[PDB]
Amino acid sequence: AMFQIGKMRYVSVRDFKGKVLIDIREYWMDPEGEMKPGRKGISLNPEQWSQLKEQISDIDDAVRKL
Amino acid sequence: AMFQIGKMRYVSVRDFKGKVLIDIREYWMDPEGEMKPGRKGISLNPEQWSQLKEQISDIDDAVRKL
Repeated sequence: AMFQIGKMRYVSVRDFKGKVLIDIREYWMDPEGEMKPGRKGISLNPEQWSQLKEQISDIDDAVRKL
Repeated sequence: AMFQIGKMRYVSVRDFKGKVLIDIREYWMDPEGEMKPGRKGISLNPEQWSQLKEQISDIDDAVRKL
């Protein structure tokens, strides 16, 4: 499943060979008009994704102060 | 500011040329014990971070389905 988070930037949630991965990444468009995953991305497992969610208040506090 | 989300994986928030960036990335440890940013990460501006958070309920439904 794909969820857009900006221009050319998507979260992908898939079962990759038996393990669920939450992938946050930049994409390019190739000359054939297809969207292709770029190198600037990170693949998280469900535990790491849950830790990101637990850190949202603290991340948001830093965003509003910096 | 750095917020750990797994072994060697952190969300950073910083001000960069008067712009805030929320960076989700893998880190290495150098020979002096310092964490240094790896290639596998993505840098989001506040608007994209906001859009990722807006998509969390749907991302989570997909993680549970898969």
